[PDB]
Amino acid sequence: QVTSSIAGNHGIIADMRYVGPELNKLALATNSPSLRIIPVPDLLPLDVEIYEGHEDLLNSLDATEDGLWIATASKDNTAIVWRYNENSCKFDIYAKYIGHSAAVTAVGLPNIVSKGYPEFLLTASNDLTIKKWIIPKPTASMDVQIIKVSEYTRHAHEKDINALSVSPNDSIFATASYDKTCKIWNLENGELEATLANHKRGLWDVSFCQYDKLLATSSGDKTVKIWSLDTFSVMKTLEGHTNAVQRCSFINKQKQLISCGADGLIKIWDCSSGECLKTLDGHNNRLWALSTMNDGDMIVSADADGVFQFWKDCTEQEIEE
Amino acid sequence: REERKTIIGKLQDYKIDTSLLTSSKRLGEGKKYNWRQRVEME
Amino acid sequence: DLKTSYKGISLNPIYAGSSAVATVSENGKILATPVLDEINIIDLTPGSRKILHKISNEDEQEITALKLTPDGQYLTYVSQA
Amino acid sequence: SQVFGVARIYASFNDTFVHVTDLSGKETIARVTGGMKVKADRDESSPYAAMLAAQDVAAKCKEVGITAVHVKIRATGGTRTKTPGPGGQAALRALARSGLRIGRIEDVTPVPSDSTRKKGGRRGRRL
Amino acid sequence: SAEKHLSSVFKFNQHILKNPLVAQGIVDKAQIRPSDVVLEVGPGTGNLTVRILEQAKNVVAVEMDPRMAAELTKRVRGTPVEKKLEIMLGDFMKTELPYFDICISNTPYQISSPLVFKLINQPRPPRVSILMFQREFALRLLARPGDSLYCRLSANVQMWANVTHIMKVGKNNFRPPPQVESSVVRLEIKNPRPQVDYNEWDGLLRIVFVRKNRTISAGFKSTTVMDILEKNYKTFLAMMHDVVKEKIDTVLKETDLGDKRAGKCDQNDFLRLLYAFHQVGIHFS
Amino acid sequence: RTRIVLADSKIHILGGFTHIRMARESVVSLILGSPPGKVYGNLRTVASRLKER
Amino acid sequence: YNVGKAEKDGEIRLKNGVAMSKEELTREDKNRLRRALKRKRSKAKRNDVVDTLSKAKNITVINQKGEKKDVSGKTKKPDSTNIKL
Amino acid sequence: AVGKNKRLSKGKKGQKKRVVDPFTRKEWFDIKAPSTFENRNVGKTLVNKSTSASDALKGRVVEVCLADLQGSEDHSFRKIKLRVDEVQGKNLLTNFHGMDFTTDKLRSMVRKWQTLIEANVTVKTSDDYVLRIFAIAFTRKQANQVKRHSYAQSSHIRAIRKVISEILTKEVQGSTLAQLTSKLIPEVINKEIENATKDIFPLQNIHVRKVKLLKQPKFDVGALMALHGEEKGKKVT
RNA sequence: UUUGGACAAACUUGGUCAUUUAGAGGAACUAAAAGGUUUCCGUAGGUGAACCUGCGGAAGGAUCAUUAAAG
Repeated sequence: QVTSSIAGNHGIIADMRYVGPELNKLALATNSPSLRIIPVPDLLPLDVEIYEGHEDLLNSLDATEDGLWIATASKDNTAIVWRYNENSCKFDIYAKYIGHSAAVTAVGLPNIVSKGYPEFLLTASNDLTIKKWIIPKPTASMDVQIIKVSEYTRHAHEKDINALSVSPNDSIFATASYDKTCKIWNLENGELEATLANHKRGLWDVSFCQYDKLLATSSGDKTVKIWSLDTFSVMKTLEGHTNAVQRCSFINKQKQLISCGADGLIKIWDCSSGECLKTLDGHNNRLWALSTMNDGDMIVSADADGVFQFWKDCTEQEIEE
Repeated sequence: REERKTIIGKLQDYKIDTSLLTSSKRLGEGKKYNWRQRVEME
Repeated sequence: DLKTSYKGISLNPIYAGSSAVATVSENGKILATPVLDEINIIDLTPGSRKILHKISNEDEQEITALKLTPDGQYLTYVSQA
Repeated sequence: SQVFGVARIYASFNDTFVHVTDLSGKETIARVTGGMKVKADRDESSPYAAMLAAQDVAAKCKEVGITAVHVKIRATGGTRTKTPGPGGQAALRALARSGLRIGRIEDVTPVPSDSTRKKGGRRGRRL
Repeated sequence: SAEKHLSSVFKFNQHILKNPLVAQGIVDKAQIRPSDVVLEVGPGTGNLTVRILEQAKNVVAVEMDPRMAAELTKRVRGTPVEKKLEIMLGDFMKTELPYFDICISNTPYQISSPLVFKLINQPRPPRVSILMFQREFALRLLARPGDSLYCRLSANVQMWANVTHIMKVGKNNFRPPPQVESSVVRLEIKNPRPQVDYNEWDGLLRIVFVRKNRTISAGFKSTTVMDILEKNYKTFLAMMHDVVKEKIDTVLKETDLGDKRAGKCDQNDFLRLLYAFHQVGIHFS
Repeated sequence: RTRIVLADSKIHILGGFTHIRMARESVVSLILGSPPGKVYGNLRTVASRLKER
Repeated sequence: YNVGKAEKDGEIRLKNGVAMSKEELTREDKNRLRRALKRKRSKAKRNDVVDTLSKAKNITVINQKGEKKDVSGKTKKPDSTNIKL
Repeated sequence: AVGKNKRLSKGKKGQKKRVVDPFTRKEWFDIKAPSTFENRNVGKTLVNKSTSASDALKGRVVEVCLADLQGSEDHSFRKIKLRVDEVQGKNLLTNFHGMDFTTDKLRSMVRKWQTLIEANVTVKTSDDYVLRIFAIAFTRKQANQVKRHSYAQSSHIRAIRKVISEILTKEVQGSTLAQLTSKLIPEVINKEIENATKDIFPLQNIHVRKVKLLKQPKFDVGALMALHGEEKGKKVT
């Protein structure tokens, strides 16, 4: 058995999530079946926690806000839910979901946990279907529970589904596909609430606004557009990226949005006025992962070469100076 | 013309939407929502 | 209030883009990893891991092989040149 | 003491491929193109892209153990031009400079005894 | 700055006719009332936009080259017609047009044929429009059924509206004189417009006039069009491809127009054919 | 700023990569049927650009 | 050597050889110095088009999205309550 | 184009990580040539190591120059393809398949002001090797000729073609494939064509342009050990 | 599946507190050191046609260099 592991590199990371009871770990969805998790550096973090449960590369990743539950989407057509084991201080495989014809592209976990565990698992795959998988209640046997039946299965898009986002109240979820359209489905039933089709290229990412009824969608047309759920129309169209925008996330509640693109430039944008407040340039390759903490007070972006940039909001500090 | 009007009149009996119809162009081809804002308050 | 100012802290990969095997001192304290045409000499002291030296040839020629002496005082490497 | 390879170069109008394989050709040793080595599409067919690609292949060729290669240059052929362009010539130069011994050089362009109609049409093409 | 923004949207990088008599005839054909309002396009020097300012309540002009528009402004600045005149930047196709009672404009020949169908499509279209077109394309538009110049485009416009040609404009009047021959035409949108679906008619229009001369029946037996009709029939059923072809054969036989050449038959012969495809359940679009 | 050997229907152009390319379009334009005089005018334009740069 | 303009932006260096730093200047002194320049300045083809588009009010530009905006780059635009209230 | 300004493509989304060098698992395999050829060493090749290795080896065609195999520049323009068929301890073995020439030579042979005669025959060897031969010849001018061209009558072309065809079938039928190669190397067959057609018309540049093997015994194991001129293992301890 | 008792999500509604926030006004302060295109014939088409396109034919369209190498 191995005392400790040192990771020279982490390849290309599709998505990243803050994990752990203290949210001091960083789970990585690299181009490898193993689930790599690293502690947040002090602000060199060579140590990495490698969990091997999948047979193929991890397409996407989702985690609960509490950080004790992780859902991994893989290219082997299966999704795995991992639970944190406080006794061993490591995550263990909780359940496996196999009923997918093709690779699972995106995975969604509840934004709210009331029973102490996530109760459903939203998944999207290249088979062009969305499946809501119920999660078992905790069992002391600690043997992995394999589920092959989903609550509902709905055909979603004609092209590959790129991203999946869950609303704060877990009432609706939005799926981003390369088909130039985003569709919002009722979480309880999977019924199509509305279809958002204004971008000219495939939508790489879709993000629910965590506080009020807004959506941010990123396309290959170098644009981001803010949508209002109540009207299901575009409030603001965001322009200025030289290359395709791959990630889009809200920070500072409603006030601002952050976007990462294939141009490697992270741009801080103003939702209300649509004027670019700041540009952060710390990478030399495309950015596939962008995670935020504390309403964007902490931002981490992973480069395709394997470089992480750990950004910290300090407007108050600069103002103090 | 009166023949034209009658034929047009009969068409509306068989009238449908065109969203699902394949275009002839292809012939050439062959808690509350704001609950988190409340966790902030409390 | 608006969140605009930010400072990025970089986490580059120590060991990548090379077929050369990483070399370590006999005591296990000094670890030299060849990355592309650059070498990252990193100490393995628990609680104080740091990059002791960084060597960049700038010739754009990749390190064919790398070797660190068991005592760790000298580091020797060969490039494609 | 001299292991031979086959450096197959395909010099197209818009790109150059440098492919080195065994004598048989079933197994590839290293394949590098202009698109590997340039930032702009317009320069994929540039000689500069070709020399960079050849150097990368020559380095990889050495790593395997092959020290000499047989050059089989070719163009797109078919209903199009039959002579390799400057990109293929530049790649051949780089291989010689790389130090890999060149065994034999042959042009293997696909030359049709008879061919179908070309893309241009009656009035011509390549304005 | 405002100047930098204007440069980005347009870089600021067309030959016009000089004979006034044709322009006077163009104005006469429109017969614009003072109550009536007109939309202007590609006004150019503004020798034409001032004429419409003379005879119309209000004028809004859209120009392709921003510089050419700006000098038009300078011409009208400090004039009684200054208030009435308005200018626009960017092509008319691209943005919603203000409602206008007549279309008078120097339509570019590239967008002239596209221009007309936008007028036909646009609700509350002008009762009369006077435009200058290339002679050949103008002859297509007025081409009668079965004409050598007749075309599927000419069929659509003729059904939707009746169009008559005013006069043929010589090249020498144009400066510089172009090799092409120009002409002037008047089109009035039929009121009330026939309430036939646009897509359905265009569907029949496209299938039967792939070849204007080839028989009406021969158009449908084409493998691809039969295939397109097949999917649409499946969708109609939702609301066996040899069978639809057999069904297509029956409607062609009943119409008795299948053997005849498509150009020879008139518009209503196609309309009867259209209904037969609705009776059988095969819907085009 | 190149050389051209016109061996029957066989054309060879010698020079730098950009220079040999520039010659090809002028030769090809002649093949497609452009009159020599009009072609000669374009040669003067590019030649001035060559001297400027 | 000859005295020229101020190297630092918030400073005024006259040809007299006197350097005037804006922060220490009093407001009354700042006013007259501003007026002093104004007398100095007063006595002392695409762009001309572009300014012409700026001057006239009845001008509007279309972007690539189809939106209707003024020359300056801002989107160009009664309420029964507001007029009576 | 790897530049940043390049627009993104769909395939860049999901890409496997490089974690195995293929050449770690490859195993080199040495190739040998028949005893008909002086230089039996004709290089070396590689395959993935057996999980077998042999199946990929069998049928693997490689082409090498005669000058390399015979150590003489006189044969610089001739090609012979090697499909491996029997394997022993990293060694690959063959007994004849086929032949061809270089493009530059063939273009060097075609010239203006002369007639070209190309004859093709489908014929089997005594060992049941069904093969197709292509022979090419060119008319030449006599020493004292004053005419520019040496064009021959169509009757001469047909007559010469008949003579070439008769000889090609005669040599192939009355010989083994291994013997047939022993004829190809010295070009004795080409000299035979000159003299049979000497009476009909003076010719130059007679060659067998190409040889194809249509239906097959193989480039094969059966006669291989005899043509190429078993081994106990070693105790593991 | 039924009765009653508490827990209690979520929904509608009039109020009450805190937060931003859209036009029109009124009234203060501060800052503002620049100078592209050959000419046609026959046939067939055209919906980003100031013209284009498919097939076959013509010159009534500007020939440099090398050239016996079975020498």
